[PDB]
Amino acid sequence: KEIVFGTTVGDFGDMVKEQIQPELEKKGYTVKLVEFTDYVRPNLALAEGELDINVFQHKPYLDDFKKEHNLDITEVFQVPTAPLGLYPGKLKSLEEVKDGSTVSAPNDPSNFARVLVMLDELGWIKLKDGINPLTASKADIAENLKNIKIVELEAAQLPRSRADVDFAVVNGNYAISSGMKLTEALFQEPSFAYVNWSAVKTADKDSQWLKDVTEAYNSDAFKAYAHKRFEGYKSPAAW
Ligand code: MET
Repeated sequence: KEIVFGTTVGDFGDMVKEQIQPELEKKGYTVKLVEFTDYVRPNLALAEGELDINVFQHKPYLDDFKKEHNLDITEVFQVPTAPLGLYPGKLKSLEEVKDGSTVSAPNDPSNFARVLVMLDELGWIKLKDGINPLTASKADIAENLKNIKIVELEAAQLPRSRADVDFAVVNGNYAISSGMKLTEALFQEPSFAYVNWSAVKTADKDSQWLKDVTEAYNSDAFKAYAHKRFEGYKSPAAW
């Protein structure tokens, strides 16, 4: 049986090629990997049938996308994830913020919400009490304490937005594939609500191949591999 994986390019793809694929092949499976540079296509390819499983998103994004596009897909298990971080842009230290400082952020809703929550924790802005952090939007800002100019861009353009803004909040997969290091972040999201999940069409939730893939991502072997290959990543809660 052939298992077709869809992942964003870089780390999640490497997990498959370097570790998961060889493990599944020892069980007779032929594995195919399709890598994407964007966040939009994977879930569509999954629902269409082109992919049997994808690994590139967190639950809030999945939930948002599924609803918006009415797709019968669901999460299965979590994977080691590169954490979200606020990195040095033109300014190199949090201490250097000032009135009007610019901060770049991804512009899709589920990820943008994360930037606002991070700015609230830094005390740069103040979010209204009782709002859903998962859906925080500009309308949820009670006071822009430091008059921060939040610059929004397509998620993939964040690493290089650093040349044009004081600070840049970059998604981990893009930070890593752009030559950035997690240790370079000035502040990292403390939350664990965004550790990424693999997704599949609901129809395959109980399949045998998915059971094999699932244990391949949770064996001691994988855990050892992950510990040395992806230092600094947030681990699946189940671990
Ligand atoms: C498509 S949702 C964003 C996924 C990305 N790997 C992150 O954890 O920030």
